[PDB]
Amino acid sequence: MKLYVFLVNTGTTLTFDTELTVQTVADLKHAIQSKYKIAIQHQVLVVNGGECMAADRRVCTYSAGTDTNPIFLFNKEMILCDRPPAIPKTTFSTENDMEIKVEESLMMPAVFHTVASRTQLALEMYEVAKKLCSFCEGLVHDEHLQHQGWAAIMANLEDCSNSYQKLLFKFESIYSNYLQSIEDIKLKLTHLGTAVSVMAKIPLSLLDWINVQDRPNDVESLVRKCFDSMSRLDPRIIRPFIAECRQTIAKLDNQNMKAIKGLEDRLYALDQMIASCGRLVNEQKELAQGFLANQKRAENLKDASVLPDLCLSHANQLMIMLQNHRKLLDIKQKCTTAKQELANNLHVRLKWCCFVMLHADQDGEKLQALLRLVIELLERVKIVEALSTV
Amino acid sequence: ENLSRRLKVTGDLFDIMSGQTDVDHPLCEECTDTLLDQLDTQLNVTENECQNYKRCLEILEQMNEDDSEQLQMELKELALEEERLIQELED
Amino acid sequence: CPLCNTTRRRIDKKERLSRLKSKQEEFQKEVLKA
Amino acid sequence: AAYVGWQSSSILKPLLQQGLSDAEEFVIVKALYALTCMCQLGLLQKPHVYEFASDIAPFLCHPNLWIRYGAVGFITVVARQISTADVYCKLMPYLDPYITQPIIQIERKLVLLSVLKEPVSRSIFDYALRSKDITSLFRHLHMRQKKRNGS
Repeated sequence: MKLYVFLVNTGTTLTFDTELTVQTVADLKHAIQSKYKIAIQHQVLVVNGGECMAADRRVCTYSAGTDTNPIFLFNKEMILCDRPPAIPKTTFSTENDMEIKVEESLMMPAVFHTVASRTQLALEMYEVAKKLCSFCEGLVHDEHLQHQGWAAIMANLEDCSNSYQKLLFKFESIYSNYLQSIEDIKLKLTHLGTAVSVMAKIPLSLLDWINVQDRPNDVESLVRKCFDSMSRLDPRIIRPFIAECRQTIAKLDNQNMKAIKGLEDRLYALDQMIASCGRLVNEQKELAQGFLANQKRAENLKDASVLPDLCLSHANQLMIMLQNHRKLLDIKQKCTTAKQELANNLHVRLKWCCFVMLHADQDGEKLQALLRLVIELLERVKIVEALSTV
Repeated sequence: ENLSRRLKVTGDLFDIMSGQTDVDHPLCEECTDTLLDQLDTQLNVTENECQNYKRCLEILEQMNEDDSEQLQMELKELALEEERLIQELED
Repeated sequence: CPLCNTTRRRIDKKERLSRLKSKQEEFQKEVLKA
Repeated sequence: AAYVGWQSSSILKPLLQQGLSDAEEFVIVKALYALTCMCQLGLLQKPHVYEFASDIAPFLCHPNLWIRYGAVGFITVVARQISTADVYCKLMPYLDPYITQPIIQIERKLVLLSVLKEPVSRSIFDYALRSKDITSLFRHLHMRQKKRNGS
């Protein structure tokens, strides 16, 4: 079992050998860096419908990494920069030779005594056409794999959103009832002024523990704590921050991005086109086999098959089939470009969610602060009520 | 001490508020208070989004919408003007 | 109480927030059109 | 900001003010550049977002060709970043301070500036700037503006 991985950031075919299957967790990252053109610092990969891979757990822990259930990869800088997913397709030397040969064959005239070379070229063309149809089938698979990486991205969005919503809505709703609890806190602040007066009036075994607790919670620090707690506790500070958190959520909430077009609806047409290309390759192979049978027929034709124009007919059929195949090669290259096309089309919603993520990352620093604040509120209520009783 | 009780209540209530609990515990005297308060904060967040959304809805002034017809008169006239300017520059 | 875990000192709102959210979704669609 | 500012983005916002304290007006064009750059990066925008929108609103006719162009560019970059109707409400009011007409592709900076009014003579305020006590003269100018809109 060799690792199967598609850079969900590209949703593109960049697999791994089993050689990295059992290596360290950072081994997959370094493989994407070296084998794939995907560095480490600005990169990411997580489990679709699961957690982002930790530094210890193996892939199968979240069972994935297969040719049909691989892991999803994301280049951090990819969205970090505008970077409409680059499709700087590797040297088309294969495609360039295919184009040159197809042009020659179309310009290739009828063959008289050149039937052997024509059949050799036709067989080479059929084999190359089959190889290209297979490459394009793998491309359509990598398109479905970009779709799977998009599913993984939606899952990761949902997950991170659930964590953020947990923390945020927790602090928020807690303050929601804390409103009346805020009146209780106001009564407690009256009692706090009273306790300040008492402490002024009370200069200085359980008492030992209380005083020890007093050492790291000095009087001025506690007074400043209450004051700032109220001030930033300005209810608007939440309700406006409430609108803020809702906005971060929404920024995450780009419904149309996921429901792009029913990506399966177009992936079905893509698969049908791949099937048509495979059928064309099979027809080309059938025509090459017919060409071999026709070479046999021409050899045996010295006596019983003396009808004329056989070599010319063979050359013409070869040229016609070559033109037909080159035609599909056009759609093949069009899909090669549509790779980067849909790549940028996705990178759009990608950046949408990612910017929502960074803004909600500031929001989550604020939400950790809000936790700390609500904690301060309640825990101080209890412990500082005790300490202020004096 | 109570923080966990409240926090757990908070987390549990939101979890239930998320729709992950049974309708029985709601009758809990503590449950109902959070039930209203939880729904209170929920509507509060709904507003936290909706108020901002509505703010620009009017702020999306139709002035440019009026500017849309301006191109119709602007477009052909500026085309003629640019053609004349090109001819003048050429001469 | 089991949801209370404290001494015995003694729904539709979600639907209202949801109607508000539906209006907010209409507003977001309006924002996209704008 | 590429990989260090998700939450410290505001920690850069203080760096934002510090750069606002920068000396070079060419450093100011670089500032508008890095402005658009963060608008891409983000993670502390909303508050600083509207802050920059308002601040530029007067700086709109800024007479620094480098500064003016880089401002229109950071403006288009922000229009991408925040985009949405948020652009209209937050900036287009701030944008009204310069746009002679609402004729521009805000996704573009050249047309955007074309909408904006011609930048004022920076030289005139600079000779005005060249002065020393303009601070009180600044209050006098505020009073004159109130004369324009006031009593």
